[PDB]
Amino acid sequence: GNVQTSVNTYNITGDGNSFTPTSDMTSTAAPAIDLKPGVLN
Amino acid sequence: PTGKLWRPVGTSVATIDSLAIVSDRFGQYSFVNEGMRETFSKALFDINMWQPLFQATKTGCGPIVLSSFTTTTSGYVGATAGDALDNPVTNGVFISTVQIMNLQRTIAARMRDVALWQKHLDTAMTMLTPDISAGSASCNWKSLLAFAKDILPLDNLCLTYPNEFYNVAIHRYPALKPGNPDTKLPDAQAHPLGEVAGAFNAATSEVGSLVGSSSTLSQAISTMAGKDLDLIEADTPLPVSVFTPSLAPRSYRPAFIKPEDAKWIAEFNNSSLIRKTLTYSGATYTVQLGPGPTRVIDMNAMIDSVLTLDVSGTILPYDTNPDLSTSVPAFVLIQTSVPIQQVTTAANITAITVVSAAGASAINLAINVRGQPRFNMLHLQATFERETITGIPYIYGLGTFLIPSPTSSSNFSNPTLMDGLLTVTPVLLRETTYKGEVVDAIVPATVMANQTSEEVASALANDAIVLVSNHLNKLANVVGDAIPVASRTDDSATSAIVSRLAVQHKLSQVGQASPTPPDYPLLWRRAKRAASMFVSNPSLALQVGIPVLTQSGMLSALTSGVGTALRTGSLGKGVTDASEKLRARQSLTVAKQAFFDQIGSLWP
Amino acid sequence: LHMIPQVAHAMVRAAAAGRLTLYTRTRTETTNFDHAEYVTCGRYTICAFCLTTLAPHANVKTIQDSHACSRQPNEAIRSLVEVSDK
Ligand SMILES: *C(=O)CCCCCCCCCCCCC
Repeated sequence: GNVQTSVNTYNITGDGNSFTPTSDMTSTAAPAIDLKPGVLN
Repeated sequence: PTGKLWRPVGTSVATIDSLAIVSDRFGQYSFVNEGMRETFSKALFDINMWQPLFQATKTGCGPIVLSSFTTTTSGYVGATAGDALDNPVTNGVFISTVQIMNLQRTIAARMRDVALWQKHLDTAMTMLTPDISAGSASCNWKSLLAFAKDILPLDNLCLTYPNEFYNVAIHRYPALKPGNPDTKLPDAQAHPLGEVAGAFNAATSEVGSLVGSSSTLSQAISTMAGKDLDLIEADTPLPVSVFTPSLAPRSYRPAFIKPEDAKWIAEFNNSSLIRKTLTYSGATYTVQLGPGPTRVIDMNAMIDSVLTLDVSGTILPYDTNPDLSTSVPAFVLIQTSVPIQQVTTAANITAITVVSAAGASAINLAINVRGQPRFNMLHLQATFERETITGIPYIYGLGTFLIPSPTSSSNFSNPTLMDGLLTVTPVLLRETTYKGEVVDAIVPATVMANQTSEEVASALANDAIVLVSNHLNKLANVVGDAIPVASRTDDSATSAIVSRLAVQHKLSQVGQASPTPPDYPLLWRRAKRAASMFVSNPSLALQVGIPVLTQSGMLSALTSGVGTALRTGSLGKGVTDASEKLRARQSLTVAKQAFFDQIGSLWP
Repeated sequence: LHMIPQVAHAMVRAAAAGRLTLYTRTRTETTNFDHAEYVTCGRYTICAFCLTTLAPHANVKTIQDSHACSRQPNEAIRSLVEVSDK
């Protein structure tokens, strides 16, 4: 967790972070991208 | 527009022939229609996300803009000169072949790169369930971190780049809200790159989950149109192909199946014994057809399959009648002159072929398992073929014993090894079997309530019955799945049936005192268990004597209901019992909050 | 490992209580080994030329095969049958 500083806009051990799940926003990237023949073109 | 772009090779005037795919040193420019940019953008978007980890580890090469693989050509874009003429596009955005190659191998190369890191980020992320589905629940960050500082095994990648993975993470888990730099406090809202998608997956308390209930429907709709559940009780010849019978090899236990319970299996019900002989491999053996009726697999009405009669664990009393020992058990065909069930004595049996004997007598195949010597699991096995039995009116497959010397001891034995678990496997799907005949088409409606209790369980692997069972079974999972045929909600399924019972019980009341006005509260409830009994055991609808379900209306009715029922579910079908379902989710988040509370104390 | 030695254990046990029907190319049984190709138990069937398993059903009348030579001997199992046929 050693301080970095600019590489990325947020420090991990940074001031006032906060792990806190909300039933409201179910974390998700993009897995189901459609590529099948008919659907991709 | 769509397809490759074309341009007037003959210049100026572009007719349906003065065109030509504008190919060149880069390959052929294919048009990138609006939606197809959504994909390549959605793919690149998911890679750019990992920007902070690409720089950290000096891989990558800057953010991948989809505008680096395309171009701004203009011409007519279609699939063929003729139709491309009706799509004059100006300064459209096309991607040349050689480019369609990089945007491909780039998204592929980068995809590996991230696929790896993305795996480390995960073993650490999910390693503290950042996802609840009712209300909230925090877990003081210090602890959390100082905790994973432990658990995470020394070869992750979340220990070598904490806030190089954290920055990637913040965009995938709206659970981790980074503390704002100029107020040093969270944000209430969480802004992960998947802003919308993640909003529309949360288990919304009004109705289960839109992403769920939506698919469970489109999924069922697929099947309904696919297999051909529609037309499930159609009354007219249908090619077996229409039933896509696959992976279909059912096994039995004959020498038990009554002849009338399944046409493909006749029996030698004759007074005395019918000892015959046959020179097999020099040695002369005697097929018995002993004391009892000895049910044998008939050959006609037997779709050229792969019969594999297994004889194992089954008793082998060579201990008593010594006559039994010494005889090599073997599946043998038996061509009889007079039709079986009319074949009295030996002179009646034309010939007997040992289609597959077992090397080594009955005293090496044995194995003592507490007195009663059993059969060492072995599989005898013919490969019956429709035409190898051409002309031959009577012929039967019999997995008997082939005694090397009949005696008084084997006078009440009857060596039929058919008590074993035989497994026929139709090796030629195109041809089915029904009521004892081989056909190429079924008549669905005919097979409904036409089999008996066991004229079903005794069906022959890939025969109408087994096909008109594999079919109902799909339709049975579409209702079971999508429709709510398992609650007091008088659903579309049990509703289609109720309307039949009414229209039915209503005309049966027409003519005569009509002393009984139709019920309805009783009809709704009777049809509810009818539709329910179906989802339950799809098969039943084939057995003669099943209430409601077996009248010609139903099924033909049911399906076409369930049909339109799926094509309207809405999206919030999940509203069903979305109350207890909700209350159960809060139940979990309360217990998971309890977990975070320890992570929060133990590792302060 | 073409042979599958569970098959060869059925060869010898059919040799001792000789069964070993020797069949020719025209699907008739003989006892001379010179005109014979197919070898039964009658569990398993092996053409003596190519020496591969063909069918587990014997009754070699229903077997398709295409090989032609003048060798696969051991005659020893063939010799062991006629001694054990007594
Ligand atoms: C310094 O690296 C100390 C360890 C603190 C973080 C290491 C990885 C565990 C926490 C992951 C944060 C990013 C997403 C899980």
